[PDB]
Amino acid sequence: SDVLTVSTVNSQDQVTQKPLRDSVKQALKNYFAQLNGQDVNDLYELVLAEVEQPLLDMVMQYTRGNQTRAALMMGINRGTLRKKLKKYGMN
Amino acid sequence: MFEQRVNSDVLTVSTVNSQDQVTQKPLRDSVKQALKNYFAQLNGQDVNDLYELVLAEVEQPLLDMVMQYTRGNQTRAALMMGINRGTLRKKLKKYGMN
DNA sequence: AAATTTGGTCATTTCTTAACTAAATTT
DNA sequence: AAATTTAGTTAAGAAATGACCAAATTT
Repeated sequence: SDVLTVSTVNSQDQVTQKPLRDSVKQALKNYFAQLNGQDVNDLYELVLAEVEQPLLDMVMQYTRGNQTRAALMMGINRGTLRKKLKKYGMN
Repeated sequence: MFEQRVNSDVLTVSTVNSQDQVTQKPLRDSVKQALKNYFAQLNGQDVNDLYELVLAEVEQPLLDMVMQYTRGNQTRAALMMGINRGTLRKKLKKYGMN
């Protein structure tokens, strides 16, 4: 049912799959703890940068550098994909 | 002075290591693993939406966790997320968060 | 009873897009 | 040498934005 997931180990050394979203939650839950109450700023543009980069990396690995195929595979116009690569200096 | 915290470490999930020692790793890495695993299952099946797919998995939690923080306050949420109040509303409607 | 937030339109921008190139590159 | 990819242009369609406001609410 659930396609984007990550392996997790438990007390009894049983590896078991968990939805990526569950990690994203934890990641923040922690981030908020760290902050006492220091107003947050561009949390979106932060999380994006944190997700886009792994994603771009992987499809530009799975398509072995093929931007034309990479774009197709993600559903975004090639030119957009170029903009993002440029945006993290992945070109 | 203050020690450096690289953007990688600003958002982190905890993991057990080789020596059964708990430690934070960047969120990036969870995202990598999730795709590395997602491809492995794919086996030549073709993909088209992978961005939206990823985005939807990530946005839900963010909206979710921010709205708990601001205790339902949209004006606050959208401000600390750094987006328009109107789009935050749009996204929230999209993910059935009402 | 003030102050804030919600919800909702509206105009301007800014971003994404397909549709086309000619060049470089893979096949 | 033909087919595919790249690195661009364009235009035009879509998404995001701040600025409003009137109502609902929270202080």
